[PDB]
Amino acid sequence: APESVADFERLLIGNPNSSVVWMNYMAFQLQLSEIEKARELAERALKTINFREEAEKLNIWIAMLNLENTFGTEETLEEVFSRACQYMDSYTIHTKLLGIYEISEKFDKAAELFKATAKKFGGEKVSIWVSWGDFLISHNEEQEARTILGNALKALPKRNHIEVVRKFAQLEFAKGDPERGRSLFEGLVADAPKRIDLWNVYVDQEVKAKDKKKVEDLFERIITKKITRKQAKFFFNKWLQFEESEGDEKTIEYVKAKATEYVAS
Amino acid sequence: LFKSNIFKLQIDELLEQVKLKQKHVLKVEKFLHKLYDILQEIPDWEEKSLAEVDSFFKNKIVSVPFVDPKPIPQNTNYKFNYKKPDISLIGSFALKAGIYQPNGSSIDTLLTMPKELFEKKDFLNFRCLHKRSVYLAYLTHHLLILLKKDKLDSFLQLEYSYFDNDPLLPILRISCSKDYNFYKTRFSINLLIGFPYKVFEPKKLLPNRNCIRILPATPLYNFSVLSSSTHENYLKYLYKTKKQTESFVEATVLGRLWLQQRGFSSNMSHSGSLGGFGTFEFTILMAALLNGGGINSNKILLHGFSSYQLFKGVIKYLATMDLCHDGHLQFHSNPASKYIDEGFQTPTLFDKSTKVNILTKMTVSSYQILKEYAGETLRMLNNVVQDQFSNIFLTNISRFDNLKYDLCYDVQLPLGKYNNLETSLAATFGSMERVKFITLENFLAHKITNVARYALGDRIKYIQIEMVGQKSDFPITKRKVYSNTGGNHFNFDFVRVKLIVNPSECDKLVTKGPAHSETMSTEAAVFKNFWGIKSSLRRFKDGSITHCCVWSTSSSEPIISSIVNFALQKHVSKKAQISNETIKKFHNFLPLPNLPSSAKTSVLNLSSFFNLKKSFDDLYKIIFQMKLPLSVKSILPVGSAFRYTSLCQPVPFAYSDPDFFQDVILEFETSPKWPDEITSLEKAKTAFLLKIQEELSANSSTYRSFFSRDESIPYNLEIVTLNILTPEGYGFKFRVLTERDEILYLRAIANARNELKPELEATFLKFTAKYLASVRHTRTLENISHSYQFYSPVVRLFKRWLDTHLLLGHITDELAELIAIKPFVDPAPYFIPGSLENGFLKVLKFISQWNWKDDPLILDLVKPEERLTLAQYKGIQMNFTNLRNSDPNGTHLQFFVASKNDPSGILYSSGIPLPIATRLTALAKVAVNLLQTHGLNQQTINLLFTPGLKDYDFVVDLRTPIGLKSSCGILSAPSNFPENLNDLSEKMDPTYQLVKYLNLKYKNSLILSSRKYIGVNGGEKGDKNVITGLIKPLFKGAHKFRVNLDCNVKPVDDENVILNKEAIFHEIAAFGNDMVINFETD
RNA sequence: AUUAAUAGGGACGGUCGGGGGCAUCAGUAUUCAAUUGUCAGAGGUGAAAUUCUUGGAUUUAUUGAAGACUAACUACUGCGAAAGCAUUUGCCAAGGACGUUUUCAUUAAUCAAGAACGAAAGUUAGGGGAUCGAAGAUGAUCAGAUACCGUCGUAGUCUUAA
Repeated sequence: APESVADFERLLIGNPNSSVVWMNYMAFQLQLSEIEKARELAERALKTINFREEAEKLNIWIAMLNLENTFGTEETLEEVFSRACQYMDSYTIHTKLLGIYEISEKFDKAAELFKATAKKFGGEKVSIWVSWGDFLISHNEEQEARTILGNALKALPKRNHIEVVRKFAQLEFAKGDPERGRSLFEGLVADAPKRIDLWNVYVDQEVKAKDKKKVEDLFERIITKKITRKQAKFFFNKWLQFEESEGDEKTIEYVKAKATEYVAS
Repeated sequence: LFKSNIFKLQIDELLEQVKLKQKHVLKVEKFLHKLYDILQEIPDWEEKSLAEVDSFFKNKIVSVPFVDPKPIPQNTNYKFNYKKPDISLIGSFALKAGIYQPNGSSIDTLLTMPKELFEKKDFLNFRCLHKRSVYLAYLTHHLLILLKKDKLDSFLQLEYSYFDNDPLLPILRISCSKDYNFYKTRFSINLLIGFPYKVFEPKKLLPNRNCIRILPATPLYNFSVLSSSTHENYLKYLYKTKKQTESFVEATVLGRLWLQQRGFSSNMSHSGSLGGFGTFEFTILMAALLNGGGINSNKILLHGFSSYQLFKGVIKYLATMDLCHDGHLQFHSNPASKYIDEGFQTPTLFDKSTKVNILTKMTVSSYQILKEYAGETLRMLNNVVQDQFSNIFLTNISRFDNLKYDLCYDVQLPLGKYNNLETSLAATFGSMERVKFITLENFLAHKITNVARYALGDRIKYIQIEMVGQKSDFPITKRKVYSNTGGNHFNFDFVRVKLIVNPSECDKLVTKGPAHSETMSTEAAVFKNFWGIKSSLRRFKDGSITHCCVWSTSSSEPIISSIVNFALQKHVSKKAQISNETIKKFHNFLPLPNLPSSAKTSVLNLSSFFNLKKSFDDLYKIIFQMKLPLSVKSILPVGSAFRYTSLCQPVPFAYSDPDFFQDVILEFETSPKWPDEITSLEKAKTAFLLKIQEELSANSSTYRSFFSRDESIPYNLEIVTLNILTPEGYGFKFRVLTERDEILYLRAIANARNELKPELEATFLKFTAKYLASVRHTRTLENISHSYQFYSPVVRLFKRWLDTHLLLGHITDELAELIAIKPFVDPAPYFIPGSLENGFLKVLKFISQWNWKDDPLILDLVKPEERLTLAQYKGIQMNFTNLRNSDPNGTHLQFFVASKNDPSGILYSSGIPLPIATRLTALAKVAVNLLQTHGLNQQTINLLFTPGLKDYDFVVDLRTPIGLKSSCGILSAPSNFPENLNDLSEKMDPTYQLVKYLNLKYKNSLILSSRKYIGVNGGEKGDKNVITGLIKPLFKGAHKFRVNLDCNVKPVDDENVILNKEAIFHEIAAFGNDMVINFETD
């Protein structure tokens, strides 16, 4: 491997757009207890790489920040932050910083990183709200994610309402309160019972919680909703799929009798 | 890239300094060919029991070096024999790591034992170790017959030894005394015997498993058992690790260079010393660093990296990755290294394939002591300004016990014989206590280190109990290391306790403990037993309750000086007496201040100095808000009492000390209406201080008032100093300052011609250091002493050691304080200064090798981790090389003492004569050389304050009318002033102004130096002094007819004039006729 | 060396713009929450209805949190390739007009093909849902990846009026 001062520098003449060499060089420079040659390396790879490569350029600011996460300073990681906020996007380095502070064991600044990015990218983007949702319920703060989710309904337009309120449900069904996640599915299906895009993602997740009492109840009532033939026969195919996995073939037997009689009209 | 390449040129040349030639290794390996041939004819005898072994060797020359416990026939069932062993190479010469050293080294020629001669039960009851102690004397019995037959024994000798200073494996040593002649190479051949690789069970020979069943965990006994098998496989790792790294041996050479500087090597440290991890473990750690090192086996050091990367990263891993109380290191020789984050209360470097601890040789006392130097040495690889290659290895750090440590005491261990230890020590020493620590040199070594651990605790930085007089050698015709030294039967003469103390807790009186409760808690059980009647119930300031002990404060010793005698009295030895007689008389050379609890004031007690700062603040409190025509904006003193630089501690009503009035520099509002004349400048500012005196005379009758002119400014005779003495007894010399002071000085330089420009520039430096740069140094004087208050205990006494030798009359106190503050900001390669004995001995060695021509002084006024940058400190280097153009030998510019505020170097050290500076270094050369040659004793300790005053054409002995030691505030007092304040100066030093006129008139022919502090430097009366004076070199030859020779000379002919000493002796005699007592004329 | 298209690039310096990207600070106006005084109405309408209301609707005032924009000044005002564009100030790069006995001498004009900027827009229920396929369920990947690798399949993709 490249393990010398002359080794990784020679590869820069052959590979100018490769920040992966400087990603191992900063691991090779600061391993010798002198990170000033590693802070020089992330500064050098910015002016050596091609400007058309955005995968290594944004990662270069993510490299000097993650090096700053354990081995940096207070205002040095922030002066590199507002330099990446001018040369690149703001919240995408902050959603990288929210994942970095999730690993950095600084929950207080990550609480500040969730709020300071909520002023910029809370009103227009529905993306980081679920990122605050998964981080809250993993720390067992279930009502805290539910508090700003109503703020996330007051954050963006009516198009992001069906997107974000669905995203809180599967985040809670994974690691939070799935009864209020299914109540979000009970809310999104009572908001629009003619839109099967919320009930099917519920029926995929209710049959991912493996409750045949919960899944087949939402399966039996969806066929009696405003659904066509393709949402009648293929939703029965999800019913025969769920009855196969459980262990009672009686419900697998009459599921073909419930769908074929409903088409007999 | 300049931190590596300038280090690599300092690494590649330094490895060439110790360059071992191929000629020395030639006859050393050819003598091994005479060793391998003669051992190849060493035959095997028959198998015999333990009883037959003592029958054959008691009448023979060879004797078995049996370790404790020796074998007994009532417990010996197996047999013993000698065999033809498989000899091999291991160590430095097998990895090509050897180099030229003057003291010499040992060549580890390993002899592997035969596997069939050891049973399956060889690991327990010391069975295989009974084979190794018998076969090593047997192989020495066969080789001495073979080496005598080859007639090489005339300069070759055989004796007993131990491998790595561990007594559990008896071994022989071969050397050369003054074809096979290796006496020119000075390499010794260590005939080491090791066992076969895992001939016993390595899983059963781990640290937690025991091999003395009669069990408790035997970590050290299994360390000598299991590592006897790893001599071949671990060496095979470093054989191939040398081929994968181009600078494995070069960085382990710098690792061998750095570890030898602080006393770390392959010598054992459990026996009461410092060591256990040296060149053997660092090259092993360089194999673990070049094969991973992360917490999940990630990389720590590179394979293709050079010596600049492998040397710094491993010691930083020795500093930042803990191995003693927080974690442990893993290794595998048979696959990466992955550091274990669980500790075992000692150093534990895990060999996962060999089941032995590679850091087992170092105890807890020697583990953390190397880490404080590791972070110190790794910080030197982090600095981007100073050169750090000489600071690592080329500066010996292990010379004196008073140098690298704060205090070392001689506690004699008259413990006697082993069976009489039931009445010698308070400890119960049996067979089970001697299971893992079987050697008696190790048993009290960690016990007294643990008994001192409850005694000092956080008051020090480490613990080092040193076994002075303990060797490792024995005769092969003798049993082991036996001696009748010190009245005892131990493997030492005595023991010495060494530690580097932290000054914020080293003299604490309230010995803190755990909290009290309803029942005696387990944490409170140990502290109550350790103190007993000394433990009592004492509450806190905020309301907390805990069991604590109050200690006794003294002006000659710290609080730990009693506890080192206390904790050694109870549980170490009832007859042992610990005493530190070096730092006891060292504190007696300082002035004893006349205040309450003066003998009860420790060296850290600085309450008397800050109490004088309260009165001056109360003095400035009446000054600052007062209404005058010109308002005040600056009220600050630049005196030596507020900067802790006064030789006398500030006592009230003290009129006789020269540092009584702390100097004051004050400033008014910005004013263009100040006059632009020098005589009119001090005529106006004294008028605003006249109304300020008129405001102090009107409604401030508690403070007194008097005026005096300060003649310390050359060519300025219009200045006036305001002397205000408060009601408590502290006086200040108040002088104003404006923007017209440096205006009149710089206009005096440019307007004057090329003739008189120099003296008005030096008198401008008299106005610079007293008015312009006065408060700038006074701000950083009190500031950076908060990191090391021992500088204030040393630099007040380092001038007191300088004032006793007639040096105060030519140098200022600021350049004397910055000399003793060089080992505070730059203490390399020693520890942090923490005592007056440590501070004075650091200044004694540093001022010895202080060559004033080649290297100047640039000390950073920065606290512990404000300093000048790399571009700024190089600008300070530009002041040296340009001034040395017309002053190359230090005759016109000797002491270049510079800092961040004054990089000119000549702030307080310009205008001084070079010949007194030559004796200032000579008194630093002879005083430090006397410490290492004749030892350090109180005959020599007070001798540094004893000047002989030789090389003198003039030596004047005098005695004053009133002895003024008690009047200066020195308790061998001051209570009130007189009714008229003019009579207060009648008890001052009369030789201060008598010698002030001496250098004034006769400067061109006489070199006048004298003492300014006659109260402490007078002895009993506090009024005695002596002045050493030498004639100039230019006025030592005949000087022709001129007018401006400025020499008190006589007629020698009709053409030449010479300074006749007859009128020259009487001229200083007719002035001081009342003080005329004695005068030496040569 | 035939001239330096009162063609053109390029260069200097004085200007200027609601130009755009980023940042700065300032401004009123709105919602929601904490909460006091008090209610027979409050909102809406041509008249009503509807809506919340001794659950204090409603008015005033205060604090917190969040989102939008620069009224009067302010206009046939300039600018931006067009689309578009208004607090104070900057950074970076772009631009109308300017003068050179500044530099080059046609480097210059229209653009198929082919590419870059970019004005509006995603709501109700009916059918179809063959294909695709977000939502999600998924086996691998990297240290880590809700992405790139493989699949089923919901809304939709096709159409019907508001």
